[PDB]
Amino acid sequence: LYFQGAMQVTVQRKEKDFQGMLEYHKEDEALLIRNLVTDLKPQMLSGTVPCLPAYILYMCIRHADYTNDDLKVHSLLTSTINGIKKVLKKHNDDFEMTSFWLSNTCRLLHCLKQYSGDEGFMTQNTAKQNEHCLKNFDLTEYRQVLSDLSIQIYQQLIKIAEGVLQPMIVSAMLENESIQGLSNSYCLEAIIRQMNAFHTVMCDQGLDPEIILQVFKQLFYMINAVTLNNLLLRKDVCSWSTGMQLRYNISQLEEWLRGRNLHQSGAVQTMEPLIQAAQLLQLKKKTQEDAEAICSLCTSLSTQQIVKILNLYTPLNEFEERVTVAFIRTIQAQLQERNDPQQLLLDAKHMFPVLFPFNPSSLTMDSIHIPACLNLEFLNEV
Amino acid sequence: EYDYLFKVVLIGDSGVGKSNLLSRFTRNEFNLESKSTIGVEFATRSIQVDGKTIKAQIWDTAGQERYRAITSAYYRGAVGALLVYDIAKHLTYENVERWLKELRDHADSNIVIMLVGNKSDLRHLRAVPTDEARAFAEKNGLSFIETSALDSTNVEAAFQTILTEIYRIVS
Ligand SMILES: Nc1nc2c(ncn2[C@@H]2O[C@H](COP(=O)(O)OP(=O)(O)O)[C@@H](O)[C@H]2O)c(=O)[nH]1
Ligand code: BEF
Ligand SMILES: [Mg+2]
Repeated sequence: LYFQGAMQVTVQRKEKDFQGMLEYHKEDEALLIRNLVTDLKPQMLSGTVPCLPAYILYMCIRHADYTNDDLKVHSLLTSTINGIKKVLKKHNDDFEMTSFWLSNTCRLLHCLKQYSGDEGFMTQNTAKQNEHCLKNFDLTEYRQVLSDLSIQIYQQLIKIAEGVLQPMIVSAMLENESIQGLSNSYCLEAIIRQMNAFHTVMCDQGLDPEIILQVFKQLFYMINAVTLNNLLLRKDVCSWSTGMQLRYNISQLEEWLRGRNLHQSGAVQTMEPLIQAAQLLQLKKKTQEDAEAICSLCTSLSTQQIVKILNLYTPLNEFEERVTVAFIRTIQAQLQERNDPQQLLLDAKHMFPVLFPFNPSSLTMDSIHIPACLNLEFLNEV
Repeated sequence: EYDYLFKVVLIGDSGVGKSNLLSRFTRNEFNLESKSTIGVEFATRSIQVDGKTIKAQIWDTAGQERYRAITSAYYRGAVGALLVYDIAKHLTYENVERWLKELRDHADSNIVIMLVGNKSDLRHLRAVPTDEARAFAEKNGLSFIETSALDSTNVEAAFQTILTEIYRIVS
């Protein structure tokens, strides 16, 4: 006695509300990577929550985890990471695109943590959020790959921003008298406008604020080194007048920081060498007392740097005098206990190691819906 | 942007509270552990006067001789000055004469000058009676106010008053 399956009996699916998952057919995967990564321009996403691409990706992963489909998990992620890399090799000079994928890569990482299933990443979840966690798969290894990617992307973001700022620094900081009583060019306003633009991009795209703070710490470090290094080569800018101008310039940068709530980034602190050089230029340089004041004050300048500036120092009125050899020797004797670097110039390309925060959010996957403009109609809600 | 830019110098002995008058005025901050000013330092703030935008460019200077700029010639172009002493230290007030003489040796003759007795919160420690400092101001053609960067009393008023008086002279 037999039974083929016959009202031909069929397995029907349970009808439930939006779980906040996103299923797709393996055959349609390149269209997905193509419309969600490769061909997605940051500006299409104006008017939605930041990092919707990362949430959407976690929602797809979630479903894949739920159907127990580890081929889908591996495929999707491996393919997404390659898509992003490919977009960044193509747009290797585009600050906006680079920051876009930094932001989204980081949020996708947060999602994989926040919904890992590890209770240590979940302390801040709501019950509803806790039920959007991965059930079957532990994706630790992919989290590691994503962390490596974000570092590579962050480095490309700094490279791009430094490339734009470089040709501006010396001219703006040293070759533009903008205040009274002291006697391709850029002004300081143009550096500040360029930094506004970077900042606005990073904000509009929901980059972690800890990352933003680090970006500007890093760029201020660059201004410090590039300006200081040029000054360590030139007599024509080592005068009290430049000292004051430079200090003023630095204070405008500092006020800019405060205005953007960036003052706790560490950026100010990275300028201490240039600030001390500016002060050194202004100070008296003749007596024993003068030399002691200089040695006490210039704790962030090496001996070689202090000596270079004193050697370069050039009065602008004949009514003032060049620093004497005896004065320099007095400085040299006083700075003996020091252990300074061998190289006169600062390394302007020095990179501070980035610390990426973990910032879980209160977005609920089951309230998230794809905007039609992404042309992902072939995705289906579960 | 702005319609007028007014360079204003802050001068007077070390410790009297110049840098804190400045931080209070420009961002409503006061710090008990203020570092001594080296050379000349700067902050700006814009205000409205007669419905016009006045950018105050404030030159904050060292009061300690070992921290001062080689030369006072930077006073040039200044339209205003605050000459600050500490009401709780008569010596800082005695030194106002010397600060004032130097200022007038290097500054333009239309400069507006305000004598400022700072730290008025230290009433229990007062060494300079108000009437004395006011008669000095009067006799020397200085305007006069007592301020406290600590509790903020008259700080806004000191700067608003000098900037407004400058606006009347130059507009
Ligand atoms: N009690 C009191 N202390 C003040 C006031 N203004 C400044 N100080 C303090 O006086 C000290 C020197 O202040 P600072 O602004 O650095 O003096 P500066 O050398 O004139 O610039 C610091 O410990 C202050 O916080 C004030 O109005 N009242
Ligand atoms: F800044 Be003060 F005059 F020490
Ligand atoms: Mg000061």
